[PDB]
Amino acid sequence: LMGDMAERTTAILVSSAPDAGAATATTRNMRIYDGALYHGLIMMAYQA
Amino acid sequence: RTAAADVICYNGRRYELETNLQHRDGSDAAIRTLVLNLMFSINEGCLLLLALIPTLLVQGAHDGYVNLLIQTANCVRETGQLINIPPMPRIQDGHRRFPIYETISSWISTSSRLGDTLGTRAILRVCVFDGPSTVHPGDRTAVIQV
Repeated sequence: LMGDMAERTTAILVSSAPDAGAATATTRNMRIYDGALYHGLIMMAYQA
Repeated sequence: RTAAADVICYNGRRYELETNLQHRDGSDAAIRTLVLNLMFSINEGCLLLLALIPTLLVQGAHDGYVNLLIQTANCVRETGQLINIPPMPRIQDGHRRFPIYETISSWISTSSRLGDTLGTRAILRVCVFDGPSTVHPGDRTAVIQV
C-alpha cells in the first residue's frame, strides 16, 4: 500500500444551473450550490 | 413546380387547395415580380438590423409573444445561432444621411403593393347596416365599394 497513498481529505463546491427541463430566462440565476467530501468516510454511532 | 400544404386552416376549418398550372410561363411571370420586389427591400441599414438578431434572441428568452414569433421564422432561428456580422464600418457621410429611415420607408411602400401584384386588391367591404351579424355561405349581403 506504499505505491498508492492518500494525503488529506478535502471537499468540493460545485455550482450548476437548473436542468434544461426547468430552464427559464429568470431561473438561470438560482444556482444549486452543493458539497461533496473527498477522501472522507462515514461511520456508525460514535463510540465516545 | 418551376424549380423541382395544399390545406389551409381558417376559423378552425380545413379547405384543400386544388390549384393547377398546366404550363410554365405564368409561373415565371409571377416569380420575376416576386424576386424583383424581394430585392428592393434590403438596403444599407440592413446591416444594423442584422446585428440586432441576438437582441431578438435574448428577448425571445425574456418575453412570451416573441417566442411565438421567433419559431415560425425559418431563417432567424438559424443565423443568430450560426451567422455573425463583425463591427459594421462607418457609413459614408454619416453626419447628414440616415440609413434606417430609408431601409424602413422603402419597405412600407414595397409591402403594401406586394400582395396586390401577386394577387388582387380589395374592391368591396361588407357593411351590414341592419341585417344579420355575420353572413353564411350563399346569403345576400350589403356592401359599399372600396
